Amino acid sequence: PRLRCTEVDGNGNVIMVDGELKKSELIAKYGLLPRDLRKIDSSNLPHILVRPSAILINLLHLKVLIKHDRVLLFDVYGSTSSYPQSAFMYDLQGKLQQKQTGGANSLPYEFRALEAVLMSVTAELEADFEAVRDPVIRILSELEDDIDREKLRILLVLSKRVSTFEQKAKLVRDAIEELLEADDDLAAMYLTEKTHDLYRGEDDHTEVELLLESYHKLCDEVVQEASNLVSSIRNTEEIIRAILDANRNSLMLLDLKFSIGTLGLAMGTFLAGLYGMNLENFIEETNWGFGAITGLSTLLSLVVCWYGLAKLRKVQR
Amino acid sequence: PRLRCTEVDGNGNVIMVDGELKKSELIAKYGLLPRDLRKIDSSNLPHILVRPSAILINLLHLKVLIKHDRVLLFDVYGSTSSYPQSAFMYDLQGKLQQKQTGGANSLPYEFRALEAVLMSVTAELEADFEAVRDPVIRILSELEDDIDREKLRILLVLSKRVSTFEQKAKLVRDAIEELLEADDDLAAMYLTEKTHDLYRGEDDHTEVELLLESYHKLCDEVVQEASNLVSSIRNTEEIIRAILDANRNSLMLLDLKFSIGTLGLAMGTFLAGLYGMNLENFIEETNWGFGAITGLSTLLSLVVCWYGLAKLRKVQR
Amino acid sequence: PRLRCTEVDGNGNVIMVDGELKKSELIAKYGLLPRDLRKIDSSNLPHILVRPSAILINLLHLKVLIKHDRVLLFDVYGSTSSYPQSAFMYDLQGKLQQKQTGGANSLPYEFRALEAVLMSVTAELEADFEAVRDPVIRILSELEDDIDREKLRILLVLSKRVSTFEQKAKLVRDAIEELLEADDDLAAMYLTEKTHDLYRGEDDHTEVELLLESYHKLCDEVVQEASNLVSSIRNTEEIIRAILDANRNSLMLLDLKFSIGTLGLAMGTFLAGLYGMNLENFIEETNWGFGAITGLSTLLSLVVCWYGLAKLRKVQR
Amino acid sequence: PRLRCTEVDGNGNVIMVDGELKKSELIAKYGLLPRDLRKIDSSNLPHILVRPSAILINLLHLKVLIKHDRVLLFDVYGSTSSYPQSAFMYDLQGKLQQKQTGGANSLPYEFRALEAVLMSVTAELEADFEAVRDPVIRILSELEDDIDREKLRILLVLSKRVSTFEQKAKLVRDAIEELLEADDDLAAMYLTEKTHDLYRGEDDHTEVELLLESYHKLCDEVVQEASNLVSSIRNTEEIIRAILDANRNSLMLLDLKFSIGTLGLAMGTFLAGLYGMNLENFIEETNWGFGAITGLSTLLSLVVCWYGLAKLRKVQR
Amino acid sequence: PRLRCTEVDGNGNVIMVDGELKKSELIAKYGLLPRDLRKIDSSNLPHILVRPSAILINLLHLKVLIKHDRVLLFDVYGSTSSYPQSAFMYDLQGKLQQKQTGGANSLPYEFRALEAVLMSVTAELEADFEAVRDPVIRILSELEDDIDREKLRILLVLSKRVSTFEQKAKLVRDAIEELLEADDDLAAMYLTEKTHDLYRGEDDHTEVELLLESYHKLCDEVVQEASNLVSSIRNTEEIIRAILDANRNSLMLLDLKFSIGTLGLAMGTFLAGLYGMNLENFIEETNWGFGAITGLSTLLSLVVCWYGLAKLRKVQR
Ligand SMILES: [Mg+2]
Ligand SMILES: [Mg+2]
Ligand SMILES: [Mg+2]
Ligand SMILES: [Mg+2]
Ligand SMILES: [Mg+2]
Ligand SMILES: [Mg+2]
Ligand SMILES: [Mg+2]
Ligand SMILES: [Mg+2]
Ligand SMILES: [Mg+2]
Ligand SMILES: [Mg+2]
Ligand SMILES: [Mg+2]
Ligand SMILES: [Mg+2]
Ligand SMILES: [Mg+2]
Ligand SMILES: [Mg+2]
Ligand SMILES: [Mg+2]
Ligand SMILES: [Mg+2]
Ligand SMILES: [Mg+2]
Ligand SMILES: [Mg+2]
Ligand SMILES: [Mg+2]
Ligand SMILES: [Mg+2]
Ligand SMILES: [Mg+2]
Ligand SMILES: [Mg+2]
Ligand SMILES: [Mg+2]
Ligand SMILES: [Mg+2]
Repeated sequence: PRLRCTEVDGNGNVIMVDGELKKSELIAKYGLLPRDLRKIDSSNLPHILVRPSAILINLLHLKVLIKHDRVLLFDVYGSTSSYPQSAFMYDLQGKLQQKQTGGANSLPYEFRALEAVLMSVTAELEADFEAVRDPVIRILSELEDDIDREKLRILLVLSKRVSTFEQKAKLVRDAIEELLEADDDLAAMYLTEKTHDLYRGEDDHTEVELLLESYHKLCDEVVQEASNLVSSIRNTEEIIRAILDANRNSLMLLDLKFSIGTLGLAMGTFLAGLYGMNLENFIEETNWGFGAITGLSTLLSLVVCWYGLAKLRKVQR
Repeated sequence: PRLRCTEVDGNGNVIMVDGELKKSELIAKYGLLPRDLRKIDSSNLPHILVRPSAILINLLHLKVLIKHDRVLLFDVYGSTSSYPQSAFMYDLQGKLQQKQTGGANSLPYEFRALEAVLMSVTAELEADFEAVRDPVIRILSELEDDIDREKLRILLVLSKRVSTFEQKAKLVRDAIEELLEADDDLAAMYLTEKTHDLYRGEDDHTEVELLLESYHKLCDEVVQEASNLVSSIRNTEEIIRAILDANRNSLMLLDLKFSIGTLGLAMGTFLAGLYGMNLENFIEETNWGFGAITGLSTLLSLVVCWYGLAKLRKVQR
Repeated sequence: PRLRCTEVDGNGNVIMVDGELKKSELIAKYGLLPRDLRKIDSSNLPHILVRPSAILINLLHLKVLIKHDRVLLFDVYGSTSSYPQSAFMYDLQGKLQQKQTGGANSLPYEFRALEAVLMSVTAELEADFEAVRDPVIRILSELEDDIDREKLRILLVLSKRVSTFEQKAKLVRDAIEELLEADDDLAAMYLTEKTHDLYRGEDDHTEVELLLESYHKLCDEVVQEASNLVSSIRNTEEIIRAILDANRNSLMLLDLKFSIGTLGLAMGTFLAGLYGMNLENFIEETNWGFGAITGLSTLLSLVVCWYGLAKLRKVQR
Repeated sequence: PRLRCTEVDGNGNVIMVDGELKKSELIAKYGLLPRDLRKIDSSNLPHILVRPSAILINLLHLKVLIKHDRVLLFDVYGSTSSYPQSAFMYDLQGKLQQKQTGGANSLPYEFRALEAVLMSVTAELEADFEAVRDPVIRILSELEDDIDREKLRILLVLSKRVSTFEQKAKLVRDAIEELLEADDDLAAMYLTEKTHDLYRGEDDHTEVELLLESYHKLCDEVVQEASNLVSSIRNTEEIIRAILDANRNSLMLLDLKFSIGTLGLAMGTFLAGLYGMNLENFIEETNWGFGAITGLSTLLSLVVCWYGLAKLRKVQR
Repeated sequence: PRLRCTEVDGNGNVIMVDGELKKSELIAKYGLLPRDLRKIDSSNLPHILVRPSAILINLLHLKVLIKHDRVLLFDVYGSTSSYPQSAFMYDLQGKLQQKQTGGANSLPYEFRALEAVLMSVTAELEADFEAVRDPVIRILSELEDDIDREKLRILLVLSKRVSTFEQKAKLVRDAIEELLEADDDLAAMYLTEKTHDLYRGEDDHTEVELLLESYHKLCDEVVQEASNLVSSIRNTEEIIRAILDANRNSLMLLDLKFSIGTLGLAMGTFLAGLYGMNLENFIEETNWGFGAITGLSTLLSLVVCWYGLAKLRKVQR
């Protein structure tokens, strides 16, 4: 029933750092509906909701409520502001307290807040992609030559992480594109003009459209890069899978030569041991039996080995 | 020709728990068509049908007919109300008998019933996902290190279940989105106003659209989670498939050393048994033949083993 | 140039069972075009064509021409009516000869014929799915435990059949959806009103739309069931493919123990046969050489076997 | 700068067979643009372009320019008319020189030319599919039982050809559908009426739409057939891939029995050769040592073989 | 804060080759927005942006700003103009300084610049495809017969390159199609007319649409060619993967014959060595024991080899 909240007024000055806010006041004086509170509490789906007097943004690490005179950043009650959140808060305060008075390119409060939010989200996405891209190239280069046991596990660890990052980037891009495809939602975001009884209409929304298209393309570029990386990983895996079976056949063929050699040696040993029996061979007292038998055994071994090698060469041809 | 029916009147009071209803009365006094009855009897396709005076909802475990003054929950004649059905009935009764009189955020009878129906469906989907997600992480962690025989069967059992749950969630999300994409269907659901000769029109349907979008996003989140889980399972399977062939080559290479050792031993044994024949060797009575022959056999075995090992190292290089 | 035709007049009475019809009369007095005849002769693509005074339906086993006062069922000249065709004809005759006069839910001749056609097509699709689904579960259950040679062939026979049935169901669903997406085609199917100089218009087509949506959903359900079955088959195949390689490694590892045993036996036999040569061993007349040599050979065999087993355990670790 | 051209005037009479035409006259007196000439020279992408006074068709083997009073068929300067081109020219001449005067179903010059072009393209596509379909069934039937070396190469040759034909058919179907999806392009093809200061408008294009839909469906049917064939090929490949590993395990298991037999024989031979040493065995002069030792060796061989077989049966269980 | 810039005035004369330009002047006097500068600095996503008074093009190697009287080509500050950039600049200068005065087919300054830009991009894409296509056919032809170790690595190197080129071509085609799908963007590109207080409107954009469609189709053709090449590579890989396992079984079966031969030789050697023991055989002094024992051993070896071969033939059947 409580949330940690940081509040900024219309002058860009922080009046609350890590205060506690009851979700009842959100319905009371912020134009929200009772059914939207459960989206604020716990939701990992990036989205942008346009209300008659407020804008709700849930993008990765940012949960923001933007009005024409106030900005709220909320999160779980028990927590502390992270470094990206502090950097975003500093940038938003600096951009809001500019108090500039330009000409044609002047932007209101809510658009200046949305621009900072989108820039922070895009910067975080780019940083995450740069942090995740580095090990993949190294492990692919290491797997180019040899295939070990632990490198496959490293590739397994990296592939799912890359796929999850690509899915998150696609979700953010689709969340932006969904808002980019509604004319009434684009027209209803002019909160400053609605406070002066001025309504824009569903056909004059150039500024917000131009603001959103740039970040849409920025997210699309990272999505394409992640898709290319995934395709490269898939190709490398599909090639090494066949490389394994290609290099196994070398050992499979090498074993047969040793098998043929053992067969020839056994064939020679059979005839060598035939004459070792305690029987009558009729040539025991001769002076030529030993050399003749040795030569016959050697010739038989050689011819059987040659026949085996010839048959192997014919088969493998 | 009979169905089990639970009835709630316009005051939120239950007047029938598990009564029997003939399908003829549905056509008689509920604004249904004769061809829709077969959808009520047996259908596993989630859908929402908008009639001039009634709304038909078939979502998983809920078969509901909603009017401006009555609510019916129907199912097969021979059955009993389940725990989710009883919880949904209790929640619907509690929300209907509130008798609240709000301001701008007041909702009619049919919208209050539809909100409870959608909340029950989303809660059941979330519970099913939480129940199905747990074993997958454990079996993936167990398969990270070693690959057994039964763990693959467990993964087979879990994968099809996860895919079926993802398909069911996608079907529910698409059923909601189909209703979200029709302006006339959205405009025709204002049943309370049509009883006072007041018609809304195809351009003023803000309340029902805002009601439906939240549950659409709630279903989309679970769909994305299931898709991520399926992708992780696929990556793990594709990696272990190559891990098997990677670890087989170690034994394939280890066998060749034993083969070379056996070949060397056979080569030595051939010469050892050559001198065991009952023939004339001319060095039987000498005092140096035994050691010389033993040394020659040992040297031949050693050199053939060394040549085999060198050839194996050259091949595997 | 001839077709087998069955004709039903406006009163639901059959006047021709298996007559012969020349395709020229179709252009002469049925409002067809010369280029459509080739679709009637031989075409396996389900479609529905709307003409200014006729409707042409080609759905699986039905080739029907529907007018406001006549119904034709045509097929190849040399053939006989099948059992599904006879059942469809009986149902159509029974529904047409009802001569009922209802109130708000009264339907004209062409709509009553189209409803029967769609019901017959959906019933045949459901029967085909029920006939094709049964063997798949049994063969998957049989393949859950053991993988034989003929069961894989049975799975091969069943998979292509299931895929073809799913493709046919998707084609029928898309053929229905194509007609459901044209306002002018929906408006031009009111053939009865066009005979009284009454034209409906592209914005009042509630009856035919409601009639078609039910059968569209009926086909979609069978499509989803077939898709689920295909996914289950794919998962089972992808799991058994890895099960094979998982169970091969057991025999691959078991062979090495026998190899080590043979190596140890050969090592022992070498020393056993070294002392069998007809040379001077200097310990032939002693009373301790035999036992000493036997013990040395046994110890050498045991230690080499132990070293081989230890190396195998270290490698497989 | 030159093309081979065949010209037909408005009366259906050929005045040029294989003449030479400079591409400058196409811009001069045919309503083409300078940037379109490069599409006429060399392009393998089927397309239909609608000009204010001409129609350009590039479909497979046909490069045609159609006007309200003239038809041109062009190709590379150095070439000769093929048999399909000659058949198309004969059919077009025969259809143009009919000089028929019908009633409601009368078609102008350009529509009569387009109908012949589309019929020729569809006939050629059907002939190509019929020529490519035949060997696939035979090779699949041959691979159903046994898997050889050359049959896999034949399947490799056929699969890419089938995929390329399917891609070409899909490209033709998409080229037709692109023209079918533009109202202004459909309205601008009434070249005959534009010569009498009569303009049709983007809402009256029934004739050309009905003409194009038939050939669109004709191409879609062949696309579906090719897709079914590709799916069957994929299923057959995925099944034989597992059949190979299924039948390898039989030989893998059969080798172990021979290994156990060799181990038992070696175990027996070790004890047989232990008593062959030239040492003192103390039972040389007895009349029972020979049979006892033979029986002991045989029993040891039998028991070790039995233990090996039992262990193998336990492992394979 | 600086970029390398080449400038061309309205007469087609170059006044700056490799000058330095500060990005502030782009906002000052070129109609750009402060948020677009980061797209000019570093972006690999091809896009076309339409401004009220300028057009920004980022296509591969071209970063161009087009106005009604000036053309800028910009890139990183530290760099030099490449050969494609110089060729594009020469072609653009030649086309701009034509000073032609045509009739109906006259084009303004910005359209003449855009045509040259698109022609250069298409020519570079075609050249890249022609350079990348050649090695693939050769390596596929080499892999058709035999499968080596390095050829698989070459295929791995080529496959990812082909996929990346296909992705780049698809990105360029989609970038063109995105501009082709906006009526307001097409209408706002008439910069010359807007300088004379003449506005076109969202319904008269024939010239630019016809200009863009040709290059859209040109890119689509290369996309289709790349897709066909990728499909061929995938089919070849999937076939050689099974070819490997098909040819392994030949050696697997050949090893068993040698195993059976060794088993038979061992069986014969066992009986040959049984009679070599120093025991009483009772047939030592006979004149028939030697031949009888030799024949018995040979017959036993032959019968066991025959039984093994018969069992192998029965198993492999
Ligand atoms: Mg993952
Ligand atoms: Mg807009
Ligand atoms: Mg825009
Ligand atoms: Mg890629
Ligand atoms: Mg021996
Ligand atoms: Mg499943
Ligand atoms: Mg709306
Ligand atoms: Mg909305
Ligand atoms: Mg994912
Ligand atoms: Mg051996
Ligand atoms: Mg199939
Ligand atoms: Mg409608
Ligand atoms: Mg509807
Ligand atoms: Mg499924
Ligand atoms: Mg191919
Ligand atoms: Mg139309
Ligand atoms: Mg139509
Ligand atoms: Mg299929
Ligand atoms: Mg001896
Ligand atoms: Mg002796
Ligand atoms: Mg790649
Ligand atoms: Mg247009
Ligand atoms: Mg156009
Ligand atoms: Mg292809």
